[PDB]
Amino acid sequence: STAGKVIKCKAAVLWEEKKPFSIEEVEVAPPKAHEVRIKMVATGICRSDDHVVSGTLVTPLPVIAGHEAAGIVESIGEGVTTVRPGDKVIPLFTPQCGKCRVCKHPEGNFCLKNDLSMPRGTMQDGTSRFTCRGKPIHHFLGTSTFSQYTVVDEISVAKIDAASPLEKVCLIGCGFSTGYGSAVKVAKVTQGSTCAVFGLGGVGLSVIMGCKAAGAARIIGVDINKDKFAKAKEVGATECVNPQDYKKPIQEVLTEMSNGGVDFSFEVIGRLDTMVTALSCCQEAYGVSVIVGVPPDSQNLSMNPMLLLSGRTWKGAIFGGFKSKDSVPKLVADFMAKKFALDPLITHVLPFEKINEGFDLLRSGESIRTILTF
Amino acid sequence: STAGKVIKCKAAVLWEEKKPFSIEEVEVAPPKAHEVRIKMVATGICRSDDHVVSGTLVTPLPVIAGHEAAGIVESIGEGVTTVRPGDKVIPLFTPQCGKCRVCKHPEGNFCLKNDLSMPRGTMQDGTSRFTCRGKPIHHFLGTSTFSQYTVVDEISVAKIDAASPLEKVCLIGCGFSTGYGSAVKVAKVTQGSTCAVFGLGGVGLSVIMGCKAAGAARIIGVDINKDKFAKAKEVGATECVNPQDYKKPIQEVLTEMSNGGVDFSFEVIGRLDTMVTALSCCQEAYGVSVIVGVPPDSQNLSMNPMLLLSGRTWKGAIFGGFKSKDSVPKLVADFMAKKFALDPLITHVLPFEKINEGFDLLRSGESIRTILTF
Ligand SMILES: NC(=O)C1=CN([C@@H]2O[C@H](COP(=O)(O)OP(=O)(O)OC[C@H]3O[C@@H](n4cnc5c(N)ncnc54)[C@H](O)[C@@H]3O)[C@@H](O)[C@H]2O)C=CC1
Ligand SMILES: NC(=O)C1=CN([C@@H]2O[C@H](COP(=O)(O)OP(=O)(O)OC[C@H]3O[C@@H](n4cnc5c(N)ncnc54)[C@H](O)[C@@H]3O)[C@@H](O)[C@H]2O)C=CC1
Ligand SMILES: CCCCC[C@H](C)NC=O
Ligand SMILES: CCCCC[C@H](C)NC=O
Ligand SMILES: [Zn+2]
Ligand SMILES: [Zn+2]
Ligand SMILES: [Zn+2]
Ligand SMILES: [Zn+2]
Repeated sequence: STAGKVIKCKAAVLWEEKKPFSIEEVEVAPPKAHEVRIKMVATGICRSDDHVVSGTLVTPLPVIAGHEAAGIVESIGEGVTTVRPGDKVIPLFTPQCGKCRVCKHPEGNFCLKNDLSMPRGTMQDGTSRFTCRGKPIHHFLGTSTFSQYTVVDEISVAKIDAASPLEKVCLIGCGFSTGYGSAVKVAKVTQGSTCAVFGLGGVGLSVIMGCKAAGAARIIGVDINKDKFAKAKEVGATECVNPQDYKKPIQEVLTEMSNGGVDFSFEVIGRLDTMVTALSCCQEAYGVSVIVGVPPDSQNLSMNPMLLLSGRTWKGAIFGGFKSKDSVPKLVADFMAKKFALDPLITHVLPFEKINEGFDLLRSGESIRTILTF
Repeated sequence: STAGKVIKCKAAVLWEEKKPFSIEEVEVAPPKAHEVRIKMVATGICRSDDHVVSGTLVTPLPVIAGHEAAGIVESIGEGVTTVRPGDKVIPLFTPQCGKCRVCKHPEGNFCLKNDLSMPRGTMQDGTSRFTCRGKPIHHFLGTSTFSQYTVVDEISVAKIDAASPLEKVCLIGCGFSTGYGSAVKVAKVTQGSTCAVFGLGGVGLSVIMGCKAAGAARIIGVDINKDKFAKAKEVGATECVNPQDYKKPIQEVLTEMSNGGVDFSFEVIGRLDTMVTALSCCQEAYGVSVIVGVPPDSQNLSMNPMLLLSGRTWKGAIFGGFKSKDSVPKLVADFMAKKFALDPLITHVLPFEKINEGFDLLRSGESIRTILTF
């Protein structure tokens, strides 16, 4: 009944850096050509949403953030062919156009239509579907899931299994897939290897799950919050280390523990110093280090290139290297077939209107993923 | 007739940084257990030897430098099994002990017995076989080929074909194998790809040869010395670019020429700034950049890790990634079957006694490889 009409609903608007989210009455325009309007069912709180608040990640304000979500298609614009009203969907913060050089490459996933590299905070057409008191509100990563309803470009949504539990599979929209893919697809962890994972939040726990799936023999978790260690061990870490416990740098500790360096390391925090530490702790001749965490805007790291000359490989990726529209439905099917677990990532469930409590939980160190429900 | 005896012979001794080599009489001890004494036939002048003179590359002085060479075994110490007197050999600046975790790894080649990481300038046993003016003189990379005779550990020498032309195949001891392998083994250049090669000296020309062998569609040579371009095109470059000809930074120029970034880039100079430029010019989602050049001692580069987070891979390697003792004889056999060419690398030939003129030819830009004959 709402098709082709403006919807008035609630959304969490970020008006200013370093402020709480403000629950506002917003107007959500109907979808234009090749757009899809989605009724939200569940959305996770990811550290990257917090990075918008903290100024770590720069995107145009005011904004409706949120990017890790699942919902049901309310309506489709002209020319949409990949979803229909009533379909369960996951919005894709990294699109898959299918036509750019990256989409056509076997390995590449950072589609050229992304809004990550040079954020505009709009739909593909350069406009917004959201107003608050007549003021346009920016989109975030072409998703904007902290709203009862959102509009996304067709290249930024995937149809998923009709029977999937949206309150769990929302994590496939970001954290789970990112960490898991970073292990299994980007690093290509090998059986019997030794892995070190820096950061034991939702993404890092998903890296651990991927290293375990890949058959790693040792998975060393590293975090300054020792409260994170029990869950890390539950999902496959063989050992955990707190850098604060040592009188020496942790790269030296990990090199000694691993008898000369790890096979694979992962930076899953977003600090420059830990990126260099994680590179250094992999074995100098054949080690691989993958950057997953997102650091503060515009800051360069300093490193000695001899770390690379000896033979190390250093790489990064977005969304675990997964081609998003192809991969999301397959990951949901794998979940439904019991190939991996999502419940270990979910520590809190709150109604949407308690969004700020959810962020307070993340910032305090107490949660992994809070799922917001509608 | 010299077996078991100290040999008095000529060598090029480097007493101090930023001074000419001194050709003078040295004493060369006989080989101890598991060591091999070699009569030099030919040695190339590699930019790395110049780096030792300049202080870019730190190694203990005084020293007998030289590491790209071929010769004939004069005598063997007790226990040597892999070469015999009269065998043609190439000394290996990267050893292959066969026993350490790196040697056992399928992809590693930076054997833990190397003298590169923390140079001592000795034999494996921590002593020197060279005396000059009554003083011990350091070895260089376990090779020291700027001498009529040298002594090397058995793990630092490979037996080659008895019919090998030593005045050509000395380049398999460093520059050819390094560049070729950086393309074919480390980057794994693919058929139909676009490559950019920064630096068109002997190593960069060898990278081009490897890219061409791998079936690259486009190979863009980059050098500030346009006199290098003609030879780069002869060996496979499809285009050459001089950064000094352009108002834009060369990474922008290359990204444009390649319709969004190259598949593979190679830094084959030894400058921090070109390492970051080369990384930048590869395609942000799936590009690979390999560091080959050696930059000034102890200096760090500065870079933005967003360059990696989008999907780039950055790596480096010593000796083209080749496991040295296994690979060198096979490369020589391939050269004898005319699978690649060395003559394009050899621009000048001089007697050993004219070593300082050879270094002048390199420093002035005029040469690729000068081969010194004994
Ligand atoms: N590359 C990509 O596609 C994606 C990247 N991200 C990024 O991944 C990172 C992790 O995200 P979440 O797991 O949601 O975050 P999180 O905040 O839940 O987890 C980070 C962990 O790092 C630990 N930590 C913080 N400082 C540390 C230090 N100095 N040393 C050791 N441990 C430290 C924390 O205690 C925490 O447990 C964030 O930077 C986020 O923006 C997240 C998803 C997608
Ligand atoms: N990784 C390894 O195992 C090995 C590394 N090396 C290193 O590889 C590098 C190259 O060695 P060679 O080919 O013998 O040296 P080379 O000096 O003959 O060639 C370097 C080229 O770079 C060009 N160049 C200088 N500054 C430039 C700039 N700003 N932009 C563009 N081009 C520039 C020069 O004009 C020259 O043609 C050296 O740093 C050497 O130490 C060499 C062999 C082994
Ligand atoms: C402004 C770009 C931010 C992208 C953040 C991260 C890669 N995505 C999801 O957490
Ligand atoms: C003291 C370490 C120098 C290594 C130099 C380079 C990798 N080898 C030959 O050119
Ligand atoms: Zn695309
Ligand atoms: Zn996220
Ligand atoms: Zn060399
Ligand atoms: Zn070894």
